[PDB]
Amino acid sequence: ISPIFQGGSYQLNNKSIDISSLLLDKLSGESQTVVMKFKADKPNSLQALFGLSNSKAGFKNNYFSIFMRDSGEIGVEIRDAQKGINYLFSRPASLWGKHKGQAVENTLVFVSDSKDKTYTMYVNGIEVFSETVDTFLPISNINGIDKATLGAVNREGKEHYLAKGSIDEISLFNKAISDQEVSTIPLSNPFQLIFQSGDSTQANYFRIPTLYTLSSGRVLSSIDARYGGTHDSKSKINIATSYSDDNGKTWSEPIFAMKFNDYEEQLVYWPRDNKLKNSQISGSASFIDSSIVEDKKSGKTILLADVMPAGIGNNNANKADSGFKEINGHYYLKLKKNGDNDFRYTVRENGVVYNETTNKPTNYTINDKYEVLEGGKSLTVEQYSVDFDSGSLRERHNGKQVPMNVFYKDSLFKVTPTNYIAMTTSQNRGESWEQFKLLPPFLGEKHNGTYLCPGQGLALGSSNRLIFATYTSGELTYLISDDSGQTWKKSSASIPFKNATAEAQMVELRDGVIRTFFRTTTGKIAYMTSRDSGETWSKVSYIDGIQQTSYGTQVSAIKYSQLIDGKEAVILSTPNSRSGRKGGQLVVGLVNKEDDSIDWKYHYGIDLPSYGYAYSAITELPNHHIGVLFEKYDSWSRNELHLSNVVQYIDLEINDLT
Ligand SMILES: O=S(=O)(O)[C@]1(CNC2CCCCC2)C[C@@H](O)[C@@H](O)C1
Repeated sequence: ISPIFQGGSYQLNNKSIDISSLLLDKLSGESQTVVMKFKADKPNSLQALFGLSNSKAGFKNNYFSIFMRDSGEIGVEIRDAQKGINYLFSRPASLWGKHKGQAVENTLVFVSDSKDKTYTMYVNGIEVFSETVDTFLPISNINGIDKATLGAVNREGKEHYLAKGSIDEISLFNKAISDQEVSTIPLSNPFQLIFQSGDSTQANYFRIPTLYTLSSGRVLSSIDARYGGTHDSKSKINIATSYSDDNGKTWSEPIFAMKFNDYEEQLVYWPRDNKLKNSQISGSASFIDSSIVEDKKSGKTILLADVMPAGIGNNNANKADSGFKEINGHYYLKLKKNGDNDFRYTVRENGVVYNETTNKPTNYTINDKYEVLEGGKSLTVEQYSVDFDSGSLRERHNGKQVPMNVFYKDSLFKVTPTNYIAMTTSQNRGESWEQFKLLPPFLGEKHNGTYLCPGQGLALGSSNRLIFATYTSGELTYLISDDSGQTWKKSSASIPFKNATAEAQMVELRDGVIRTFFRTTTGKIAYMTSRDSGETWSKVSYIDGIQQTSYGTQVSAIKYSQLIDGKEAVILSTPNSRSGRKGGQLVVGLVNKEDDSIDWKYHYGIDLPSYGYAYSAITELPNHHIGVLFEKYDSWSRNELHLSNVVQYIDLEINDLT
């Protein structure tokens, strides 16, 4: 089908453009598609890009509009007072503003389908909403429509929602074009997706990106594949990985590094309305917050993540219990059997389940996958699925049997309801991952596990030392291994906050000198330095010139391999904002060789100050470009929960930064 109207290069400079004569009498039938390529790098707070309205006195509420906000939100209104219909559909964080100093051409496709009674919006190749209604209102069947407008809506003769931006191309069709047809429309995206809705994970949501450049040149990424909306644990979340062998140009279909199967991997559209949006999968085990390092010694890749038993997250984890029992200098995983009121069991060497009241082995063992065996025979549990068919969240058995795991709700033997850290390794650079092992507790029997800092671990350049930053109340707790992650020791570093989410990332400034940058509750990013490969740590200082919110956001950090302005360089990625998670920046600092202080010299705005930027991952690609995988939305805001395909990847060169 050919367009019934096509036009382009319209400048919207706070003055609408009337295209009624060109468009109105071409509109026919009850189904329409609008295709629009547009730029808006300095949008007004709220502005219409396109409008069809009744401009007459008395009919102010009779119009169709496609509108955007300076927050990045896109949406439509479809309104007809006579019909008693006022439809508004939208999604936050759907737009790009600028990339590498140039306004981004967004590609918008809106489909109004009378046959299916469905309105669907795509932006930059991503479906941001699809809504079916009982009473369909065709966009050009609004009573008394007499104006077609760009850059405003004509209401009662006056310009409402005046726009600043440009419409490079606009086309309309008297048909609802298929999803297939939509896929053929060319895009001008400044970004790519590594993980995405409908991929191999079957998670509709993702959070907590990581990136790490391996010695082979392979670039590896990990992520929370989150099934029950974007909620932190408790939920169902797996850890997924993908890699690129061509400097980030293309990426492998994701596989899992850590997964549980007590609940089905379901691609679910999580409700965003105020009544149901806090619906949360409450009986599933999960993993959350991963971190990657490569070991030069063995060549193995190592990935850690937090582990949460069924129904457990940070909010309800038992804080006074590691989940392990100390018996003769060694730590053993505690287990509670169905029916008991105490944890009367432990898991000893070779997975033998021991009875603590009788100090005798049982006929039960735990295999490498933390699954329960009786007499060497695999026990099973029935898997759960979730649905909203009854109007609220339901979690129910689905008929399928899966191996019984001690992290599950339905297991005969269950671990302590608290948080743990696990580790897995890969011997083929992310092509497959081993079964995960639990790390031991580092701060005693009666202290819950520390929390992994998402992102990268640190491999020291001049030794075989590996360090993973973690945090808990009152300190950073660095985990240190000198034997390829076979054994770990802690190095504690006090910080001046209680109960902070002190997400920390490290860079090696020079041989044995580690600077750690971390999130606080002060509105400023902090740092500390070690000069002995992580054995001891300095007092805490703070970075000026960057602002965060009171609650803070993860900061990612790397040491760049090449000199910049003749100096060693570190690069930080963070939102720069005191208001919310937005205003994403890369900040380039040069190291003063005389005292290791850093002059934060260059700031690169990832996109508009008002557009979303939350958790982030950066890595120096093998060709010396910079890869950034980041949450392009406000992942703190309760208005921006459960958005799909907002974790995005871009490629930058150093010259773009400076
Ligand atoms: O120096 S490493 O710690 O081994 C690392 C890799 N640097 C290479 C060497 C220079 C070319 C590309 C990046 C930096 C971390 O951010 C990880 O991506 C791993």
